[PDB]
Amino acid sequence: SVLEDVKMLLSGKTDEQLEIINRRTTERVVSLIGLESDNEKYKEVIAAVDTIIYEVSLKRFNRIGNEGMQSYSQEGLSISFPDSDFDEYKDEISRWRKKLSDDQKGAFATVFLL
Amino acid sequence: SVLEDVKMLLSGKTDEQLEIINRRTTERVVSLIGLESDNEKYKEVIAAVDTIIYEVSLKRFNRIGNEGMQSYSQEGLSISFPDSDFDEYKDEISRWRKKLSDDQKGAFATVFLL
Amino acid sequence: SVLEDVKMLLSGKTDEQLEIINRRTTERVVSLIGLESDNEKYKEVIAAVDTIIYEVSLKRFNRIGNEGMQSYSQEGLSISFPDSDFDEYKDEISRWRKKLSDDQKGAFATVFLL
Amino acid sequence: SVLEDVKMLLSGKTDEQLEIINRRTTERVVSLIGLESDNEKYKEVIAAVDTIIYEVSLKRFNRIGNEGMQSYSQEGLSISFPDSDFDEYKDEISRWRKKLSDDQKGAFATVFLL
Amino acid sequence: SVLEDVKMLLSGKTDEQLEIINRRTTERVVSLIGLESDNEKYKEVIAAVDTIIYEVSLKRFNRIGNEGMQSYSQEGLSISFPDSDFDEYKDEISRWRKKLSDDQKGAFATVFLL
Amino acid sequence: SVLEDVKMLLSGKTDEQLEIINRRTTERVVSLIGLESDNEKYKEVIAAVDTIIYEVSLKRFNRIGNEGMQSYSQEGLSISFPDSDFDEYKDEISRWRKKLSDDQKGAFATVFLL
Amino acid sequence: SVLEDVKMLLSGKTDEQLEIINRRTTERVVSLIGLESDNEKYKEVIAAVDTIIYEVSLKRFNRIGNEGMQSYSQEGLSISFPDSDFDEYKDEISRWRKKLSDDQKGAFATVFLL
Amino acid sequence: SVLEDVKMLLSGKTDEQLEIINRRTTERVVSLIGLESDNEKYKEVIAAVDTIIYEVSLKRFNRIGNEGMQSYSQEGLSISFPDSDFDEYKDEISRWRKKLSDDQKGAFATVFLL
Amino acid sequence: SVLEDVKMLLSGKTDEQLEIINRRTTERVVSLIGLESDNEKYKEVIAAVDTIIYEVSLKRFNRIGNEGMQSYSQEGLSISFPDSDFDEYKDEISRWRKKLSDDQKGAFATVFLL
Amino acid sequence: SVLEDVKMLLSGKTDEQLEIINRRTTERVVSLIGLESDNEKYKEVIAAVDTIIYEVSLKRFNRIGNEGMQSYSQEGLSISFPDSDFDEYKDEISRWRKKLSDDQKGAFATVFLL
Amino acid sequence: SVLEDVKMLLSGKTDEQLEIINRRTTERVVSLIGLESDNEKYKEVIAAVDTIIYEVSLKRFNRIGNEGMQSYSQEGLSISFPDSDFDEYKDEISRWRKKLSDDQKGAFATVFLL
Amino acid sequence: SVLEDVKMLLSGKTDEQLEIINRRTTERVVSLIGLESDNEKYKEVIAAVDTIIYEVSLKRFNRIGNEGMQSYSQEGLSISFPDSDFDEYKDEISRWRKKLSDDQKGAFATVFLL
Amino acid sequence: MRCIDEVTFVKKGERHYDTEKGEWIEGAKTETVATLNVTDLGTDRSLVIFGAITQGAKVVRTLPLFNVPDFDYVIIDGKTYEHLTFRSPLYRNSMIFKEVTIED
Amino acid sequence: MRCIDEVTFVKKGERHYDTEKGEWIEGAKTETVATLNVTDLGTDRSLVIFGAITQGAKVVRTLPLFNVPDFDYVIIDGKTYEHLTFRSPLYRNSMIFKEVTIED
Amino acid sequence: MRCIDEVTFVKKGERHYDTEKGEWIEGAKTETVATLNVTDLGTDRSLVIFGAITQGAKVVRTLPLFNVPDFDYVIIDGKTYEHLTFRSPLYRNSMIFKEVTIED
Amino acid sequence: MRCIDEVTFVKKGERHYDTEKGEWIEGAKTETVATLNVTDLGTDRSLVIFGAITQGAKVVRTLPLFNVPDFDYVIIDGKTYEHLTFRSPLYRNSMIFKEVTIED
Amino acid sequence: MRCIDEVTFVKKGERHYDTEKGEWIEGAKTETVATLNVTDLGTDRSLVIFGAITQGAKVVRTLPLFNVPDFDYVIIDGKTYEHLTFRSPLYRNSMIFKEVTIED
Amino acid sequence: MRCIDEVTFVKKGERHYDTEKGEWIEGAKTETVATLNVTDLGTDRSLVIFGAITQGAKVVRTLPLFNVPDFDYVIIDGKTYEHLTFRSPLYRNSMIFKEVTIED
Repeated sequence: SVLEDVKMLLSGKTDEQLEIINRRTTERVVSLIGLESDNEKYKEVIAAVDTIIYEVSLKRFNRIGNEGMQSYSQEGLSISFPDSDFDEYKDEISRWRKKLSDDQKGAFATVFLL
Repeated sequence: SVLEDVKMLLSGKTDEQLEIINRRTTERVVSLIGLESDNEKYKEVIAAVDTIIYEVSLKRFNRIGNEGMQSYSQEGLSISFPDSDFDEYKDEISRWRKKLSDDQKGAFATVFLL
Repeated sequence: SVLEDVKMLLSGKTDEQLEIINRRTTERVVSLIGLESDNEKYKEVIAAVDTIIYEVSLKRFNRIGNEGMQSYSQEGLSISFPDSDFDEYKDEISRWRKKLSDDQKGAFATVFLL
Repeated sequence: SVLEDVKMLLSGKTDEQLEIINRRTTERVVSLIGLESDNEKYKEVIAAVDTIIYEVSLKRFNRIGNEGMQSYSQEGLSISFPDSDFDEYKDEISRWRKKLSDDQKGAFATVFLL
Repeated sequence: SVLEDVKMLLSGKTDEQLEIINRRTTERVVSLIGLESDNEKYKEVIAAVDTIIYEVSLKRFNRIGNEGMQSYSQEGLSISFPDSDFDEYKDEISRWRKKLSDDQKGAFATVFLL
Repeated sequence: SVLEDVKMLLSGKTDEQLEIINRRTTERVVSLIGLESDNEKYKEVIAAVDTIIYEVSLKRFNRIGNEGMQSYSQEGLSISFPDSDFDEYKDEISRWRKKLSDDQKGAFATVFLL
Repeated sequence: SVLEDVKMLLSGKTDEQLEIINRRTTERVVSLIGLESDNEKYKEVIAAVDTIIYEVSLKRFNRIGNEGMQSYSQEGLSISFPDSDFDEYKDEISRWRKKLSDDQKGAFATVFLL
Repeated sequence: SVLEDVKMLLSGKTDEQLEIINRRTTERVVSLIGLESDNEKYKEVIAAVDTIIYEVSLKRFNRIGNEGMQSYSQEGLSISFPDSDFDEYKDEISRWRKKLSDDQKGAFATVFLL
Repeated sequence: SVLEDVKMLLSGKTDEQLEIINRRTTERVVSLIGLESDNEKYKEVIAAVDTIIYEVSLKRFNRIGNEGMQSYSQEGLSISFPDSDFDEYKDEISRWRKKLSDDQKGAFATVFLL
Repeated sequence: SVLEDVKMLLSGKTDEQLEIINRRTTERVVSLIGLESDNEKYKEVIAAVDTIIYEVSLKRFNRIGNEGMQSYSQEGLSISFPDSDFDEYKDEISRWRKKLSDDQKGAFATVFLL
Repeated sequence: SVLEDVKMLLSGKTDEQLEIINRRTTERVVSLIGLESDNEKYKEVIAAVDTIIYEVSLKRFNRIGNEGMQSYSQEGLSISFPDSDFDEYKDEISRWRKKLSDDQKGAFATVFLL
Repeated sequence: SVLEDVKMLLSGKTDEQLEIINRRTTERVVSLIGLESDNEKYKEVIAAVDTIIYEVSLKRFNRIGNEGMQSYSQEGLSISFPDSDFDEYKDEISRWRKKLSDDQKGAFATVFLL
Repeated sequence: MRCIDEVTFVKKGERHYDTEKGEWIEGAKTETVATLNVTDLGTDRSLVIFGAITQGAKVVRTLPLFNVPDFDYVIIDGKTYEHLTFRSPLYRNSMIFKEVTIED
Repeated sequence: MRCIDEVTFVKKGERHYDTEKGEWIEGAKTETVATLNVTDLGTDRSLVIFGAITQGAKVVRTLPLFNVPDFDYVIIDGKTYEHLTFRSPLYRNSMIFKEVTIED
Repeated sequence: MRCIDEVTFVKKGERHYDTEKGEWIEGAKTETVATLNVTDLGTDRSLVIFGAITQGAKVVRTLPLFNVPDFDYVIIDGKTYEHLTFRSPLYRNSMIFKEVTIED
Repeated sequence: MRCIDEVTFVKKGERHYDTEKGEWIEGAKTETVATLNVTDLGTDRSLVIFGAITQGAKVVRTLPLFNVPDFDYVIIDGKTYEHLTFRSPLYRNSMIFKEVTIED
Repeated sequence: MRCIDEVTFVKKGERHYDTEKGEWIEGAKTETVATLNVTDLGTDRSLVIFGAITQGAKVVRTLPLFNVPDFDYVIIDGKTYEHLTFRSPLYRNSMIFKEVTIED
Repeated sequence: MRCIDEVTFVKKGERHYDTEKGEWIEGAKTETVATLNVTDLGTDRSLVIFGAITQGAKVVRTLPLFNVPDFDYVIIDGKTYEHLTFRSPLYRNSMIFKEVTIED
């Protein structure tokens, strides 16, 4: 669940932290584009968007200890952060969402005749 | 029950703080999307929003003892915080709200013919 | 009354301060959403919005000694504050107000035929 | 008796200052919402706005000796203030004013057919 | 007259300064709302707006030595001031002016049929 | 007669400076509202604007030796000034000008049928 | 001519500088409002606008050595200046210009029928 | 396979880092313009975009260990980064996407007659 | 003849500099308002604009050696300059231009019937 | 290929770096203006736009070590960079693109009659 | 030619630099207003605009060593520069261009009937 | 020929640098206005734009080793640069462009009747 | 400003030396209490010949219409301080105190 | 702020001197653990008569509703530190520590 | 600026030594009053061999068209000061005074 | 950040004194190489009793997921340096090195 | 900048010592006048063994196309100064002078 | 940057002592010229036992693709300077020079 994952991130080793980061990032990226497990092309779609997963995983791993902060400072260190992680992937996310809505017969941007 | 929760959060050890943060974040996320207790598919909706609870709990652990503060400084340690934790999660909350309003026969964005 | 509560906040113990903060925050949150004591679902509605009460209580407790101040500075300390406490709860307050107006037959956003 | 009130506020002890602040804040809050001494339910309206008096009194105790100042500095102690104390309470004042105007047969936001 | 009051404010005691401040503030507030001495409710109207007089008197008394200055700096002191004293009393002044124009048959916001 | 007035203002003692400031402020306030020497009720209009002259004289005593200067600094003393002394009194000047134009048969804001 | 006046301002005594300042300021103020020597009310008009002449003369005399500068700085001195001297006299200048155009049968804001 | 890739990037030697950067940049550039695996002229499209991959790889080598960071400071070394690497290449990506959508019978910017 | 004028201005004594400044300012002011050498009343127009030449010469003496510079600093002496000397004189130049265009049968703001 | 070019830029001699920079800049500039190798005027067009290639090559060579950085700071060094290299060549690129689209019968800004 | 002038400005004497500056400024000012050598009033027009030439020559002479620089700093010196030299001569240039186009039968702002 | 040109510019003596700057500036100025080598009056057009080449060469000599940089700092020497050298010359380039397009029968700003 | 801390001002009586016994003879003490604003500057370690000691400093600020009684040392929370600086800008008071030890 | 590091406070027992043996006699030690926030100030080199030594410093910060137990020295990550400054601004605590050597 | 405080300038007479009696003999004093602007810098504690002393400093500022008379020391509010710095920027005057003790 | 420069860490063997011969005897050296980021601080002139000397300093910076081996001195570009400061902020490392001469 | 103050540059003649009389013999002085810009840095009070003295400083600035004649000391407003610093940035001159006493 | 000033680098020959005569024997000098950027820092007065002297400092800056030849002192406008600091940030060079006197 979430309790042990949070505890491991607060105190743990590199391998466990990276595994948790990868799993959660994959879950989030799957959630964004509206992929459902009933699709028969699940694995191909998962492999198609691997670049976003890898880049967001790297970004998240570089922010260990500075979650939910716009700034940080000490005696000899200073960091600043942008507004959000998924700001530069808008076009690809929109294209994938439209294509998946078309393929799975969804409700996103579809004209219905009653 | 706010008194003992606040006291344990501010002065307790790590595990109690994590448990309290988990419960409060779960309640807040349930409240945001307008879930209702009598819904038949309560467990599925609870399990679907696990990642949001994950990330918000991670942020709220760092924001401990600093609530409603734009900045903080104590002997060379300067921090800055954004406006709110749930700013990034906007489209997801909107989509979940629409889906739950449709499922529970709500008045959100629905045309009624009297 | 008011004088005793103010005197206790200026000079008092943790338990008394937290009790006063909880009571006053509950009163304010009840006042905002327009809840009336004549409603037959008073306790359920009170328990429904407990998260907002808890969060505002924590925020207000963290500001003991910095009421009505945007900024505070000293030798080894610096704090900044936002405009208001209830800025991030706009949507939930609006939804609760609309639903309670519907339930109690109020005058908020209702069309009257004369 | 503005002279005596100012002298006691600026040079008196704590209890006199607190009671003067209570009285003046009550007077101002009664003035803002347009209450009248001839109203039948004076006591209920006085008791309904208790929380506003509480919070404004807390703010005004901190703003003692500093009225009409944006900033202040005295050997490393820097303070900043907002434009006005009653900025946050806008919608509540508007609603109370409308209710009292309806109750007392006033000219505020009422259609007259001559 | 004017010269004696100015001289006393430049050099004088606390009681004389406070008396002059109170008298002049009362005159200014009477002038703003358009009250005329011919009204038969002069004393009641004077007593109705005492809070504004008291607060403006306190504001003027706190500005002894900083008249007509936006900022002031020294070795161990720094002050900043807002644009005007009567900025936060606009609504009450407008309401009182409208009511007095109605009562005394003035020319403010009144439709005349020739 | 500007030469001796300026010399006495810049190098004279306090009483002469106050007298000169009083006379010049009276002249300026008479000029602003368009008062005429032929008006029958000269004394009443002079006595009605006493408070404005009082306040402007108080400001102009502080603004001595610094005319037309936004800022000033001399050995640790920093001062800032607003744009003009008569910025606060705008509505009062407008109302007085309209009243005097009506009384003296002027061309300000009147309709002429040729 | 101009050469002698400029030389006297660069190097001269107080009386000569003030005389030149007064003469030039009077000429400029006469030029602004469009007064012509053929008018039979020349002296009355000259005496009417004496306040502006006195104030501009004082402003000009306070700027000896800082003509055409927005700033100045040394070891222990700092001055800032506004955009123009005649910025706060716009309304009076406009009123006088319109009145003189009416009286002398000028061309400013006059409808001509050919 | 993110785990070992990230570990090798963060702690490996230069050649492995360059190889990983090359592969990941190639995948990202293929993803951006919406290229498809079934396209007959895969090799030509891959060879046509060599310069973009070259430049982005050069940028990403410098941005190593600093992902999603606006600023960085460590013992006198200050660096600032832009929003995204692919901001400069906008028109080229648009033109390539239109060309590929035309070639692969896509839905991007086409008119369908049903 | 620019060479010797520049050399005398930059290295000559005071009187030569003043004479050169006078001549050049006179030429510039003549050029601005579009005066012509053929006009019969040349002397009157020359004598009418004496004050402008006065003030501009005063400004240009201070702006010696610093032409086209927004700022200047040399061991604690910091100066700032406006955009141009003739910014204040706008309406006067416009009125003089219109009058001279009317007098000399010019094309400025004149309606021609072909 | 890409890998050896990047390796040589990271570590190499001046001649190799300049050769790689020249070749890649030529490729980029050819790509921007839409030149096809099938044109019979390939060499003349290549020689026509040599100035842009030379200047961009110089700009790229001056940025060895500061790729993808807006700013860089050190002990005794500070640099800032603009948004993009090709910002000032927009008009020439547009003209060349239009001319080449006309000559090669392209699809850019051409009206088609079906 | 150009090379000799550039070399002389880089290293030379005052007289040569001033001669080159005067000649080039005259050429530029002649070019701006569209004067042609075929005009029979060439010398009169040249003498008419000598003031602009003198002022621009002085401005350009003062900038030896600061060409193409907005700011310059050093140990004990600081200079700032505006956008362009010919920004304050817009109206005169426009008037001269229009009049010369009228006189020489040019194409600037002229209606042609075909 | 970029290799040896860049090497000689960056490491050569003064005369070679000046000659290279002259040649490249001439080439760029010819490129900007759209001049063609086939034009009959090539020499006249080359000689007409001499001043622009002169000034741009002067600017580019100062901007040596600093291309595409907004700022620079090396032990107290701070320099700032504008966006581009050819910003001031806009109207002249436009006029020359139109003239050459008319002369050479171009498509720039010409109405075609098919 | 927020003024809730308590400050006591103490003034010592007249002193004279009794040469016969070799001891100092002192009078009574006058103490007056007040409520003002105090802030802390920190307790530092100093090394002296006999060992190590800790000493603290505090700042007291006061708005106008308050008159400071004549005093020798100040007692703030069971500790005695003695001033080092005294500034009076524009009808106000600001004082900097240091810690000393007073005979029982 | 993020508080995950562990800090142990140690208080020494009573001490008295035994003149016959010539050694100091001491009691037991009381240790209490807590979790707070710590940051590093860096390790410097100093040259002394007998050679060269290294000493480090650390800063400990604490939010309100935490009371500091009485202590003598602090053990952070297998090393013993002893404080040099103690500031208590507005119901908070901030301490600056420096390394010392303690007998086994 | 606001100038309301009182400043008196004092100049001492001629002095000569009398060898026979062994005392300095001097003339009368000339006092001139003026109204200027003064600000405080604070009273400090200083430790000297014989004990502890207090000294204060003040700054006097003056706008143009005022000429300062010749003087030796200045009496401000019943205390005598003697100048330490004198700056005259752009027809203005600014002086920094420091307290001394003058024989009755 | 861009890390391309070469850094070698050297650790010396055990040492013991030989009283009979009067010379120090030591073992072999262990060398480990790494690639990090280094910057210069300048070479200064210093005057000493015997003459004039040159000394330079450098700064080495390292991102997380890198562990520094145990070492005594560092060889950067054919010159030997020995550290003066060591700071470890937030799982990172920053060292300031200064030049020293080592026996052949 | 505004340049109206007057500055005089003085250069002394040749000097040689006469052993028989025991006095220095000097030549004539050459004086040249100019108009430049001067600002005041203030007069300070200093205590010396024999008593107390006052010394002032001034700054002289100069735009290009002005050549400074060779000089020893400068007379500004009936007082003699002698330079302490000389900076020449970008064809300009800036000097800092400080007061000395010259034999009649 | 604008580089027009001229700088000459001088390197001295081999030196050895002739103990019989008691004089130093030196070789020839090698001089190489270059054009770089130089700025002035000002000439200050220093007081020494034998009297007063003037000493100057200048800074030389250089862009990449320039290699500095080996040198001992630098001649800039008929005066000889010798460096005090040498920094090489990011393939660049910056030097600070001071004035010395060289035997004819």
